[PDB]
Amino acid sequence: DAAPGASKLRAVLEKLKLSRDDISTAAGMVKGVVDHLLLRLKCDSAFRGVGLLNTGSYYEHVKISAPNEFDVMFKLEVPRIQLEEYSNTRAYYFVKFKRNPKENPLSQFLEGEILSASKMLSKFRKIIKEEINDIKDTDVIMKRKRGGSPAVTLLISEKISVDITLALESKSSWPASTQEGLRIQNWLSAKVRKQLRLKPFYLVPKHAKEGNGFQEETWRLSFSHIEKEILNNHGKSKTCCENKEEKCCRKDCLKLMKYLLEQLKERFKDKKHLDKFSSYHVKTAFFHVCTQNPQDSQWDRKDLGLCFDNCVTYFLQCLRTEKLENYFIPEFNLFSSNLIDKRSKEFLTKQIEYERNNEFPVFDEF
Amino acid sequence: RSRKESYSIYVYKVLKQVHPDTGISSKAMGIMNSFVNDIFERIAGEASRLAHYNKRSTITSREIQTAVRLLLPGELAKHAVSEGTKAVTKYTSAK
Amino acid sequence: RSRKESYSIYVYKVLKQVHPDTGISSKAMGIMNSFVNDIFERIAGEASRLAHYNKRSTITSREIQTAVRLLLPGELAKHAVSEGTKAVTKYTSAK
Amino acid sequence: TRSSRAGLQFPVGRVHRLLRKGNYSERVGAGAPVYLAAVLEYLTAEILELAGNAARDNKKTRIIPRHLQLAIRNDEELNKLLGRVTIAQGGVLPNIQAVLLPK
Ligand SMILES: [Zn+2]
Repeated sequence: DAAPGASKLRAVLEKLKLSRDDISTAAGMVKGVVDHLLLRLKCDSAFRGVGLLNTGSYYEHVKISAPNEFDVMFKLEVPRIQLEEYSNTRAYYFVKFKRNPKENPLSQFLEGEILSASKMLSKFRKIIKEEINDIKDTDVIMKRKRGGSPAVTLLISEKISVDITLALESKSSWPASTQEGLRIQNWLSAKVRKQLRLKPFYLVPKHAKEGNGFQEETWRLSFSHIEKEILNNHGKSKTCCENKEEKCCRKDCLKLMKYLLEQLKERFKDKKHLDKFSSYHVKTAFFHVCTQNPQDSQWDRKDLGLCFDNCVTYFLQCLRTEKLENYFIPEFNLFSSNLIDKRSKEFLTKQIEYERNNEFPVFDEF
Repeated sequence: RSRKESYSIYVYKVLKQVHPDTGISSKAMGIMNSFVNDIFERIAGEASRLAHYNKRSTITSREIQTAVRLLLPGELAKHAVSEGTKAVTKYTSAK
Repeated sequence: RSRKESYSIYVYKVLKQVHPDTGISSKAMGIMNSFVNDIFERIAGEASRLAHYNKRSTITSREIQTAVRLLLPGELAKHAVSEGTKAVTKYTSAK
Repeated sequence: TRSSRAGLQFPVGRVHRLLRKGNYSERVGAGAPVYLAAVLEYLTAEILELAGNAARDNKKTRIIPRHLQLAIRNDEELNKLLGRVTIAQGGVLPNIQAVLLPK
């Protein structure tokens, strides 16, 4: 049916998807809580323009192995923001409102000429807390602050967790620095690249932690909706994955890589040797692999056993070279020494190499 | 083979600054061109009227600043004055 | 053959930083030594008094900073606070 | 140059030649063309930026006069600046009086 080595990965995928056949309840409760939250937020002057980013999608599972953890992003229209690049990092920016006649309700959140991530986050969390206290017959608990990117984490009953991330939306041109990225010209099209550039970009509150200090009011770029689009429309042929003749395995490769990372993080969660890694590194690495392998025949499902392996090698190569460019920002090094120490990188390299040399036993252990 | 002046390439450069992928069609080019001409003639005319009103013979940055504060409406006025002060100040910063 | 502690070689290294050719005589060595001891005992004593005054059980960099702002006079205080913040921040920058 | 000295894109040299050969005054302070070129470049950046966005809404990568009219008339303080200016091939603001709508 397929090249040798497939059946094990296919069984892993089947178990993982079997873990997704009882979500309707969880997803429904998430829809309810998010809808309540949006109803309240739209009433505050500051948040009249909050909306669901992935329209008609009240979920996005970032952990393929955690079906009861959801990820949602609340977009905020916020027009005409002049961005000022923070200390040449290409990914973290200060936001300054440009001239606008109709008063913008985000004035209250200014700190001088800069829109303060802190104050916005504070108001956001206060509104969420007071609204979820209006949930009389369901214990929805707001988790304590940890950072700025996972703005709010809610716990429903004793099984559901939902991460709500607030994002500013800009309809304006993509920031000057972030141009040479999204190199899908030879994979999807140059015209699709142009069209995607026409789509808005987003800003998530994320402190840029420099060695000397972290600047509390800085924002990071977000193209996760673009990432979703390329993930769900991923082939050169427009009919990819819609028929038996054009069935690819790209999505399966991504899922298997994420499952590998999540299991390896779970086994070593208590030793803090993998804390710094996330699914985003593997998703960007996969997108690099799709860039290096643009043709759908290089992703034939029957070659799953091989294709995953090549992706693994690319990830391992990044781990050895301390270089993984953000797919939209070629000058943003996710794998630089300043964000992750060498020791954790060699640790992850060795563990994945062991797993690959032993037919991935960690997939079955827990 | 003469040299007719117009602000084509200048407006074009400001465009490439503010929208590195958006072009501009020759008719909208002409419109931006006549807009630059109109606003510049307004501002210089008001600067001239200021100068003659106070019996001066120089249009300095003071007169251009008061012209901008007279023509452009409120917020546009404040931001344009800031932009001009910054440019002039930077010009003084060089030699 | 015991090990008596003292800040001899440390003061010596700071000297070689700030005057790579100037030595320091054993008696001035003893004076710098007792100066380090005196200032460190003052600062830690004031940090302890701060902690107990606010019913805390940890001398953190907050207490040392307020101790420095209380003991050292004005300009010396500001520059010492800057130096300590920079050192602590750099320490956080590593792992 | 002299426009680069000021971090401008509009030509301070040309604006000087126009303030001088335009008979606005006998003398022109050497700091005036800079200020004026900056104000012109700021207003042009404002217009072109609002214009660009509208074009992007019409999912188009090329400003045309309609987009300039949409930008100039939607913005409140650009409207007041060009209140008495008709833009060729500009059309109007989509606006049906609420009394005329069906009931
Ligand atoms: Zn496909």
